Amino acid sequence: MPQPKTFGELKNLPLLNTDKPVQALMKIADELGEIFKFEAPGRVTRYLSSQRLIKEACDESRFDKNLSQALKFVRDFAGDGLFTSWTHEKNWKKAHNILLPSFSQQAMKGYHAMMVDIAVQLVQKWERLNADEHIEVPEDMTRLTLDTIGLCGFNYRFNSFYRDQPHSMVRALDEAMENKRQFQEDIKVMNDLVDKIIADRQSDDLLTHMLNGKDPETGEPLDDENIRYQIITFLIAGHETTSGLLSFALYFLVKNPHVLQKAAEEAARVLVDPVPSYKQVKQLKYVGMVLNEALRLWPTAPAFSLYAKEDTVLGGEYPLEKGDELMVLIPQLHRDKTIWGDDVEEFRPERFENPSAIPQHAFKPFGNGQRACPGQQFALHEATLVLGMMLKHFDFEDHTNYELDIKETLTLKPEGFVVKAKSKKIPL
Amino acid sequence: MPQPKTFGELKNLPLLNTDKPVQALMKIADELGEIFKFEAPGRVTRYLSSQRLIKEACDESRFDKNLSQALKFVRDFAGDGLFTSWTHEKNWKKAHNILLPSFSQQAMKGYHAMMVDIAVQLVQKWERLNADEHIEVPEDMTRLTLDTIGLCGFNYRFNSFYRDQSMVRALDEKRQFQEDIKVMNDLVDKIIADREQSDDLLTHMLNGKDPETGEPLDDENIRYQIITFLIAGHETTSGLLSFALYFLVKNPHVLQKAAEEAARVLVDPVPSYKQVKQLKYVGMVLNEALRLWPTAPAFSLYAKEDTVLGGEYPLEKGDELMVLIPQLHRDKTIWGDDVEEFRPERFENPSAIPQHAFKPFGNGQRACPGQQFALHEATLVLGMMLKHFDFEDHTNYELDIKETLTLKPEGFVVKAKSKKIPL
Amino acid sequence: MPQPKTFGELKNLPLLNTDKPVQALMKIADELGEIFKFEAPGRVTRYLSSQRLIKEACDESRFDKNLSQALKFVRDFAGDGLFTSWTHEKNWKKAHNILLPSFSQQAMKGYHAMMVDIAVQLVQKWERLNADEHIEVPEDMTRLTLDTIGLCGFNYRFNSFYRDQSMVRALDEKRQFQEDIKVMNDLVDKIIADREQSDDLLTHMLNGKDPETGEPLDDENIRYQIITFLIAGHETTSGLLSFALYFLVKNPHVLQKAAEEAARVLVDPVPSYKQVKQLKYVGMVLNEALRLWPTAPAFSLYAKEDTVLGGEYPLEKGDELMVLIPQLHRDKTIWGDDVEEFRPERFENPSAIPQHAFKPFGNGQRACPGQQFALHEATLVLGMMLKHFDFEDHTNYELDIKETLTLKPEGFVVKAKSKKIPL
Amino acid sequence: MPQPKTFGELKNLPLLNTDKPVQALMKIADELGEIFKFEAPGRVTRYLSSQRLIKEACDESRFDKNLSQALKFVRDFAGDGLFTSWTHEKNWKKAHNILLPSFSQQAMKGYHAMMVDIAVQLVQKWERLNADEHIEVPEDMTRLTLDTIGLCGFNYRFNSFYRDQPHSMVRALDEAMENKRQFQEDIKVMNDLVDKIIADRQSDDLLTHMLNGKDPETGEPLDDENIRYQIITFLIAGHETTSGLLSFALYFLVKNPHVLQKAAEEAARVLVDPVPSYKQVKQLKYVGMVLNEALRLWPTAPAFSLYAKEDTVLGGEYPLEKGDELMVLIPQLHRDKTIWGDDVEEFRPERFENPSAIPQHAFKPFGNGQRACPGQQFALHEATLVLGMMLKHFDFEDHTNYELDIKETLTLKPEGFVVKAKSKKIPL
Ligand code: HEM
Ligand code: HEM
Ligand code: HEM
Ligand code: HEM
Repeated sequence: MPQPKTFGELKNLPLLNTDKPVQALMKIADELGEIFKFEAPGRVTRYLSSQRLIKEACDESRFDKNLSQALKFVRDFAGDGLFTSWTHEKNWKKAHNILLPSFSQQAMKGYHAMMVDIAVQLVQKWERLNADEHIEVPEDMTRLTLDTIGLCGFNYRFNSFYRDQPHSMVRALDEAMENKRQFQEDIKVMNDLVDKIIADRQSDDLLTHMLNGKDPETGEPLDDENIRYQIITFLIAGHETTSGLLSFALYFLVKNPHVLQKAAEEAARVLVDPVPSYKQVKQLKYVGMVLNEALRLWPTAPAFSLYAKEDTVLGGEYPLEKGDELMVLIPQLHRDKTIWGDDVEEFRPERFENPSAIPQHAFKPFGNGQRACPGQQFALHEATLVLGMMLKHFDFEDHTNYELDIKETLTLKPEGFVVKAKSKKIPL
Repeated sequence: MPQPKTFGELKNLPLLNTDKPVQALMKIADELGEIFKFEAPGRVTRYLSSQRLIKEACDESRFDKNLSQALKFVRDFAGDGLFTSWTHEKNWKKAHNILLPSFSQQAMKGYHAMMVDIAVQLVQKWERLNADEHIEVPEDMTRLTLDTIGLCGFNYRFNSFYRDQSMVRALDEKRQFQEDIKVMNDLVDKIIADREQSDDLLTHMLNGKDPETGEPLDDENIRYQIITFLIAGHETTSGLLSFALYFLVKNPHVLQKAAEEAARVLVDPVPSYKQVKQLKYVGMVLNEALRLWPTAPAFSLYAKEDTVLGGEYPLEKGDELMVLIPQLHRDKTIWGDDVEEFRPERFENPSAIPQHAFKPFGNGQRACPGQQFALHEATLVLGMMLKHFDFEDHTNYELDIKETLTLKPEGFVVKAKSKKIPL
Repeated sequence: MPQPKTFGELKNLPLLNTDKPVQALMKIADELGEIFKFEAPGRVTRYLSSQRLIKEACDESRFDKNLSQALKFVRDFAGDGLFTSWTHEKNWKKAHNILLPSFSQQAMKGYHAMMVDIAVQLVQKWERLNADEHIEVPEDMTRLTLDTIGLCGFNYRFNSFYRDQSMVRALDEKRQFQEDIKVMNDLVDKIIADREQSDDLLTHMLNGKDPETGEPLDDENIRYQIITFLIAGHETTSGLLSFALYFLVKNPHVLQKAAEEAARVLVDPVPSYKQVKQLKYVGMVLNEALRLWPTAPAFSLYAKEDTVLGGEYPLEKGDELMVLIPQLHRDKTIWGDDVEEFRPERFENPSAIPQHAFKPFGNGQRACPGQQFALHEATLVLGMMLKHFDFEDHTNYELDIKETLTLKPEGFVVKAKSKKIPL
Repeated sequence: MPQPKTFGELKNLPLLNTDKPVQALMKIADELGEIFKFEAPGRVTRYLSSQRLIKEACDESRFDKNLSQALKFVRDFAGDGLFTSWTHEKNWKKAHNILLPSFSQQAMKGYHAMMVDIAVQLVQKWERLNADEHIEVPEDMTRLTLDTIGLCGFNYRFNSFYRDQPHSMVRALDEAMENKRQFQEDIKVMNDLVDKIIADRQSDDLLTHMLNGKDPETGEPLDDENIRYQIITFLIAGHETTSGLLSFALYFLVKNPHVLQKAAEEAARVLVDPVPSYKQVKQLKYVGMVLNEALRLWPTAPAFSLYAKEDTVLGGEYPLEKGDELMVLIPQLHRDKTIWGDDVEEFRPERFENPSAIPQHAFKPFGNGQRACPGQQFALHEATLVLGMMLKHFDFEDHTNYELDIKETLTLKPEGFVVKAKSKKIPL
């Protein structure tokens, strides 16, 4: 089995002593192919890149979600919330069942108004810029997605558009990625706030399903503690990933003017009213295609981890023992030439025009099976709404001829991406 | 709404009583513009010609595929195959899901060797001609496309190049009709039953389960699909290669540029898969031929709900539209004034073309699943043709377009002078 | 002439070496009465506190505006703008004539829509606060007044409500000083040049000719004026709204009467121009806040010729006076004994107030040209604030007045409970 | 173009068959707005009320002074004096140039002593009234302004304070506004007197500049005939208007006690000496403001007339032909809500505290351009002196709660206005 360069008894570990580890891993996958071994002192895992192998790995009878080293550390503040629990922990399935209805079409129609509230603040911010001011794209996308999950999820206003300096969580994430005292202080700040939000609470949100909801299976509700973990979890899982998507999407649009014009024409033809309706967002088919293609190239939660439930042979060549770990490297999956063609690096939303044409397990920016993203429709609805509005209301210019530079935390975002927006002066 | 001349109680119907109805309709569209009412007794439709209205018609939340009068009559032998089924029929979505990945640009790798088998038969036929002899172009292209689907579709050899000449008899229209259906069914069902693995669509159909329902196609629907492959993707592809060759002979600087690409790219005795992907200019030539004469030149839609077309024309749920593709492809606000000229360079960058402006393969989920297959076949064959011969428009052919459910240049003949490059 | 305590060769100067000089001076005025000599090395002035002497000081044939020590130092960045120019400078009278009609109560009709834009931003900020959260009052009023002049003054958006936080750095005082001046000039001169018509003061400046000289302002003086608008009429107006809100929370029957007017008058989702003109009681509240804490609390004068003040105090040509406005506004022979009470009803009829008794906007031709602007803005915003929220003095705030060249209640915080009335 | 009610072939003419025609016209302007057409048999004119249109009308390149019907008739006794001549008549410009110096600061300082002479007689008259006697305000103001122009202008004492019955001119004016024989007799009386005053004449007056003055332009003096017309003209133009102003001003003061007290305090603080000095009068800023505000509401020469010099379009909507007439209705101009605010009817001298705030052409109680009042500084100086003295020496009481009733001749005055004066016993 292929294996990248080693560092004495550190084995491969220093390979990840970089700002950009997922990107380093993508480059190792390009030289070594569909599978390689990665050793650190005291652990091994295998990185998977081809649809052929990833599809077997997605077989829930053979493999289950693993918590990677990263996630194990995140668990210090995310506890047994959905993202950082084991499938077999009682609280995974309980919360999974309680939370599914929170992502129901009925509920999505409920959130639409609050999504529009934050989307409007974003569009007003940009209308109000002076001539030759520019926009800090990920910084503004982050303000939006944080406010949106704050408001839709627990009726709480972060008021990000009213601030330069933010509301701890990002400092907790970086440490996981004196240090002890800070970390503890950060966990505490997150906890009191959230626990205070919980204690204090009649609203159209995720916190409500959690307060008034019983798991049909066990008949038990979530206790207040798992509730806070769930709240912490929405903010870590369902905000920066969405932010990155919108930033990558705008980037690809400004780099591909013909794609921009198709999406813009769609937004003008479809978004006929001063504010978008739920139904109008569902009509933005091409914008949806742009977002999927952005996700294909730069899936913003770019890896997930698995363990073998039993001894098993992968692909008919690589035997695994019970407990062995696998990592799915999503961006390499999404660049599998045998699936997508040889032009995998080009940005072509029309790959998704006829979606049944995409083979099973070839496109996985939202994970797999019962452990896949529950926030998928929410995130796509938000992103489609916001992008539609952006393209309806402004022309965009890549005034610096920005060079793609991708910052890695748990998630991916293009750092320093800036554009200028020229208002079409269409009333909001 | 504009409307062409009427015939008392027959309304507009006698206008379609002609050998060339799509061409009649293009001419009407020239006179009346982007939209006209067409009325017949019992029924009404609206013909659309501008990108401006057609782009709304292509909105899948507002419009869905309709089976035209012609398609309703093809359904007697094509059944609930993909071409002649309604989107809401359970078998549409099942066959769609099962069949669609096996038509990827990537799936062509498995069909490539078989396409080459027939393409080599075509080239040899032409090398073996004596000096005064000429090529009957659509007759030989139909030989090729038919054998190519037979072979790629179900590992069956029509052996059209060993022959001069019942399915075609059926497309015409009421008792011989029953017997025509009979031969196709006996033939196709025997094959299905006879069938062990091949590199064909039938293999994939038998081994195929729909992700949604978890069901396979039943043997009968599978029969309908094979019939449909031939009805849908042999004559259209044949027409395309024939139109393409016509335009090339009529535009010798264009022919010379395509022949140069062919010679520069097709360096091996037979073309590889990657080499075909590299015939950029030949691809542009084919797209331009499709712009001017899309070989399935119309498709029908119905309004899913009450809606308004272009801010002007109210339609009610169930109201019909016909997209007149050759007129759309002549829309001057999209293409510029020179719409009648053959200029492959319009496709220098295919992504420069506006959404819903170029639609020779129809629309959305009801678009042609065989698009990449047809283009891979046409590019390979046309590449080989340009590599191996020079062509002469020896009669100075006068374009005459015959209409069935598809379009082809009837009587188009050429001479080929072999360049003597071996296979 | 009475005179406060001296410090050897430093005379009275060390008395001003304090965070709160105007407040120090009020306290001195309490001890010494209507007039005192204030001496520093090299210079002398006389501080006036009674309406009886101030009314003679306001006689324009006998006294003219003087640039104080503080204003002489502001002139390094404010230049020959209106605030920091001598009356006899050609540019004073030119700018005065050009600018003054564009500040009519009537000219506010054109600024009204822009004032509402910022006022709506203020209200939304507050509606969007979570339940335990509080408002930093002078910080938010400064956000509002600054953005309002930016927008009404030069169609420029400071976007202060999208921010937490170099001009203010300059008012403080000698090398960073040069760079502070630099940013303001680059910024303002670019705008002037960039500039097509807007509803702003800059438009009027560019199109404006002085009736007397027939001249326009030059681009540089125009730069000085824009700078001056912000130095003169953002902090004073900010201080006013903040003091007004302080007094309202400290006097809940007064707040309730103002809130009742607001609710009765502001019947539409946003206020119209006429409706603001109709907030009589809110206007009275603002005037009473200005009586107690006039936010530009002093102005300086010099004797145009030898003259005698109040039959007692000979002054020579060029001798200086300072009008201590908060003391004048506490003159018991004009106002009665209750001068420390907040009573808007003193302004039931503003014309009942004796000439030169109430002077928060200075005097004669050198008075504040932005008076109606400031009051229109303050009345509109305070009307909206009272319409949309109840206010709670949640810390039982202890008035602490910070002094720059203007006065504001530092650290003043409140909670707002939304009344849930839509915009 | 709006037009008030008609009377058959009399058109609008009977509208002016009233004692109070300017006031009738003001009420028509309130219903019809900034411009209306007024037809009489054989003539048309357009009445103007808004600052917007009046400012164009004041453009001397487009419009020149017209003699209205009234002025044409007055011309029967005022001849080609300044007030009733055409701009292009040789004698207008000649006399205009000769007379300008007669209104020079140097000359105004000259007149001050004679103004004080008559002002003193006015104040003595009132000191000498018995308890509970009252004052006939316009009758006394008229006695003052006639004596003042008599004495300052041509060293002639009308001695109005020594009489009940007056010194013909008013009978000549009324007729213009057996009849023939009287009119002729009146013209004659005015003429002999004046011509006698001229023949008979070493003095500090207007008659002197006229006798010893040459027009710098033509080098010609005024002949004795135009001199008499000029003398007649000072008495018709610069006496009743000034009288009306002082009467309106006192009226507004007694109706607005807070304004009275401000003006009175100013008069006591400023007029420190037994008789006012020239410089002290110039210091009466608030009294000046009171007079301007009186003039704003009730301009005592309330209309002037113009003709279009060439075809021209007024305001971009009303085309005019050469010779077309306009009337400026000054009191309506002065009530233009778009200029002054909605409280235009209130008496607020502080409108004038910061005079540069008044827009161009919004305030025109002294006419326009080269045809504006030359007696403006004289009239304001006189009125300011007299009002200051009145407010210095007496308290005033509106003992009858007088109801405003405005008599119209060429000019406006409040008829029957009476007050009681209580002496402050301050030595004169
Ligand atoms: C485009 C934006 C998003 C992307 C690309 C994304 C991607 C993913 C992926 C790949 C996983 C699987 C992780 C693993 O296997 O270890 C996941 C899980 C999860 N995500 Fe999302 N996500 C997005 C938005 C959201 C949003 C908006 C929410 C909340 C509303 C959310 C909440 C969650 C939760 C709770 C889990 C854990 C699910 C479970 O195991 O029960 N995500 N996400
Ligand atoms: C140049 C060649 C071709 C052209 C111009 C063409 C054109 C089209 C058009 C316009 C439609 C939409 C019809 C409608 O909306 O009613 C369609 C559908 C279809 N075509 Fe093609 N076609 C071509 C080649 C092929 C080939 C090679 C195959 C199969 C091997 C094929 C199979 C089909 C099928 C099954 C449908 C129905 C799809 C569905 O509705 O699910 N076609 N074609
Ligand atoms: C409540 C708010 C305000 C207060 C209390 C205030 C107070 C004053 C005072 C006391 C002066 C006279 C200074 C002196 O004699 O040295 C003055 C002058 C001035 N103010 Fe205001 N002001 C206010 C608002 C404004 C606004 C909104 C503007 C402009 C938009 C403005 C522009 C000016 C200017 C340019 C001068 C100098 C005028 C000259 O001398 O020609 N002020 N102000
Ligand atoms: C407040 C009192 C006065 C008012 C309101 C007043 C008003 C006016 C007005 C409006 C005109 C222009 C008439 C027109 O355009 O047809 C005028 C002209 C004239 N006035 Fe005055 N006036 C006053 C006092 C005086 C006095 C005191 C004198 C003499 C000393 C005087 C002498 C004249 C003369 C000679 C003209 C004609 C000027 C010319 O066209 O050359 N007026 N007056």
